[PDB]
Amino acid sequence: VTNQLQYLHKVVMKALWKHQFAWPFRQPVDAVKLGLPDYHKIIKQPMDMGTIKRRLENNYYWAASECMQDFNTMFTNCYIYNKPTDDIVLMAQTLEKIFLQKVASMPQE
Ligand SMILES: CC(=O)N1c2ccc(-c3ccc(CN4CCCCC4)cc3)cc2[C@H](Nc2ccccc2)C[C@@H]1C
Repeated sequence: VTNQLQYLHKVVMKALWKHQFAWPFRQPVDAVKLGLPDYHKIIKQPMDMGTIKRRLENNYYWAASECMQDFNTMFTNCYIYNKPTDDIVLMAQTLEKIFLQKVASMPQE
Protein backbone atom coordinates (compact mmCIF):
# COMPACT_ATOMS: atom_id res chain seq x y z
CA VAL A 1 0.00 0.00 0.00
CA THR A 2 1.07 3.58 -0.78
CA ASN A 3 -0.53 7.04 -0.91
CA GLN A 4 -0.51 6.92 -4.72
CA LEU A 5 -1.97 3.41 -5.02
CA GLN A 6 -4.84 4.31 -2.68
CA TYR A 7 -5.53 7.34 -4.86
CA LEU A 8 -5.48 5.15 -7.99
CA HIS A 9 -7.95 2.77 -6.30
CA LYS A 10 -10.33 5.15 -4.50
CA VAL A 11 -10.35 7.97 -7.11
CA VAL A 12 -9.20 6.70 -10.54
CA MET A 13 -10.59 3.13 -10.62
CA LYS A 14 -13.74 4.16 -8.73
CA ALA A 15 -14.45 6.77 -11.44
CA LEU A 16 -13.61 4.58 -14.45
CA TRP A 17 -15.30 1.37 -13.21
CA LYS A 18 -18.77 2.88 -12.89
CA HIS A 19 -18.56 4.93 -16.11
CA GLN A 20 -21.21 4.32 -18.76
CA PHE A 21 -18.47 3.52 -21.34
CA ALA A 22 -16.58 1.13 -19.01
CA TRP A 23 -18.45 -2.09 -19.89
CA PRO A 24 -16.25 -3.25 -22.82
CA PHE A 25 -13.18 -2.92 -20.57
CA ARG A 26 -14.40 -4.54 -17.32
CA GLN A 27 -13.27 -8.07 -18.29
CA PRO A 28 -10.51 -9.48 -20.50
CA VAL A 29 -11.23 -9.38 -24.23
CA ASP A 30 -12.88 -12.71 -25.10
CA ALA A 31 -11.77 -13.26 -28.70
CA VAL A 32 -14.12 -16.25 -29.19
CA LYS A 33 -17.20 -14.42 -27.84
CA LEU A 34 -16.38 -11.31 -29.90
CA GLY A 35 -15.40 -13.26 -33.05
CA LEU A 36 -11.90 -11.77 -33.23
CA PRO A 37 -9.56 -14.66 -34.12
CA ASP A 38 -6.63 -12.31 -34.83
CA TYR A 39 -6.90 -10.40 -31.53
CA HIS A 40 -4.14 -12.26 -29.68
CA LYS A 41 -1.92 -12.29 -32.75
CA ILE A 42 -1.91 -8.46 -32.73
CA ILE A 43 -2.24 -7.74 -29.00
CA LYS A 44 0.49 -9.55 -27.05
CA GLN A 45 -0.23 -8.06 -23.60
CA PRO A 46 -3.98 -8.03 -22.96
CA MET A 47 -5.19 -5.82 -20.11
CA ASP A 48 -8.56 -4.82 -18.67
CA MET A 49 -10.00 -2.94 -15.69
CA GLY A 50 -11.18 -6.11 -13.89
CA THR A 51 -7.57 -7.30 -13.79
CA ILE A 52 -6.33 -3.87 -12.61
CA LYS A 53 -9.08 -3.66 -9.96
CA ARG A 54 -8.25 -7.14 -8.61
CA ARG A 55 -4.55 -6.19 -8.55
CA LEU A 56 -5.33 -3.03 -6.55
CA GLU A 57 -7.57 -4.98 -4.14
CA ASN A 58 -4.91 -7.69 -3.66
CA ASN A 59 -1.92 -5.31 -3.21
CA TYR A 60 -0.23 -6.62 -6.38
CA TYR A 61 1.46 -3.34 -7.35
CA TRP A 62 4.75 -2.11 -5.86
CA ALA A 63 4.61 1.35 -7.43
CA ALA A 64 1.82 3.62 -8.70
CA SER A 65 3.58 3.81 -12.09
CA GLU A 66 3.06 0.03 -12.52
CA CYS A 67 -0.74 0.41 -12.20
CA MET A 68 -0.59 3.44 -14.50
CA GLN A 69 1.21 1.35 -17.16
CA ASP A 70 -1.57 -1.29 -16.96
CA PHE A 71 -4.22 1.40 -17.59
CA ASN A 72 -2.10 2.71 -20.47
CA THR A 73 -1.66 -0.78 -21.95
CA MET A 74 -5.44 -1.35 -21.83
CA PHE A 75 -6.16 1.85 -23.78
CA THR A 76 -3.23 1.45 -26.17
CA ASN A 77 -4.31 -2.12 -27.08
CA CYS A 78 -7.72 -0.73 -28.04
CA TYR A 79 -6.26 1.99 -30.29
CA ILE A 80 -3.83 -0.45 -31.96
CA TYR A 81 -6.31 -3.28 -32.62
CA ASN A 82 -9.50 -1.47 -33.61
CA LYS A 83 -10.45 0.52 -36.71
CA PRO A 84 -10.01 4.30 -36.26
CA THR A 85 -13.75 4.87 -36.78
CA ASP A 86 -14.96 2.16 -34.34
CA ASP A 87 -17.05 3.44 -31.45
CA ILE A 88 -14.86 1.62 -28.92
CA VAL A 89 -11.99 3.97 -29.81
CA LEU A 90 -14.17 6.93 -28.79
CA MET A 91 -15.10 5.11 -25.56
CA ALA A 92 -11.43 4.42 -24.75
CA GLN A 93 -10.51 8.08 -25.45
CA THR A 94 -13.28 9.27 -23.10
CA LEU A 95 -12.14 7.00 -20.24
CA GLU A 96 -8.46 7.84 -20.81
CA LYS A 97 -9.14 11.59 -20.65
CA ILE A 98 -10.66 10.99 -17.19
CA PHE A 99 -7.68 8.81 -16.26
CA LEU A 100 -5.28 11.63 -17.19
CA GLN A 101 -7.39 14.32 -15.50
CA LYS A 102 -7.42 12.36 -12.25
CA VAL A 103 -3.74 11.38 -12.50
CA ALA A 104 -2.88 15.10 -12.72
CA SER A 105 -3.94 15.40 -9.03
CA MET A 106 -2.37 12.16 -7.73
CA PRO A 107 0.01 12.39 -4.74
CA GLN A 108 3.77 12.27 -5.24
CA GLU A 109 5.48 9.39 -3.38
C1 LIG B 1 -11.93 -3.50 -25.69
C2 LIG B 1 -11.87 -3.82 -27.16
O1 LIG B 1 -10.91 -3.50 -27.84
N1 LIG B 1 -12.92 -4.49 -27.73
C3 LIG B 1 -14.05 -5.02 -27.03
C4 LIG B 1 -13.93 -5.71 -25.81
C5 LIG B 1 -15.09 -6.20 -25.22
C6 LIG B 1 -16.34 -6.00 -25.83
C7 LIG B 1 -17.59 -6.55 -25.22
C8 LIG B 1 -17.71 -6.75 -23.84
C9 LIG B 1 -18.88 -7.29 -23.31
C10 LIG B 1 -19.93 -7.65 -24.15
C11 LIG B 1 -21.20 -8.21 -23.59
N2 LIG B 1 -22.15 -7.16 -23.23
C12 LIG B 1 -23.04 -7.58 -22.20
C13 LIG B 1 -23.87 -6.42 -21.66
C14 LIG B 1 -24.59 -5.71 -22.80
C15 LIG B 1 -23.64 -5.43 -23.95
C16 LIG B 1 -22.92 -6.72 -24.38
C17 LIG B 1 -19.81 -7.47 -25.53
C18 LIG B 1 -18.65 -6.93 -26.06
C19 LIG B 1 -16.41 -5.31 -27.05
C20 LIG B 1 -15.24 -4.80 -27.64
C21 LIG B 1 -15.32 -4.08 -28.95
N3 LIG B 1 -16.64 -4.27 -29.56
C22 LIG B 1 -17.67 -3.39 -29.37
C23 LIG B 1 -18.82 -3.54 -30.15
C24 LIG B 1 -19.89 -2.66 -30.01
C25 LIG B 1 -19.81 -1.61 -29.09
C26 LIG B 1 -18.67 -1.44 -28.31
C27 LIG B 1 -17.60 -2.33 -28.45
C28 LIG B 1 -14.20 -4.57 -29.87
C29 LIG B 1 -12.83 -4.74 -29.20
C30 LIG B 1 -12.17 -6.08 -29.49
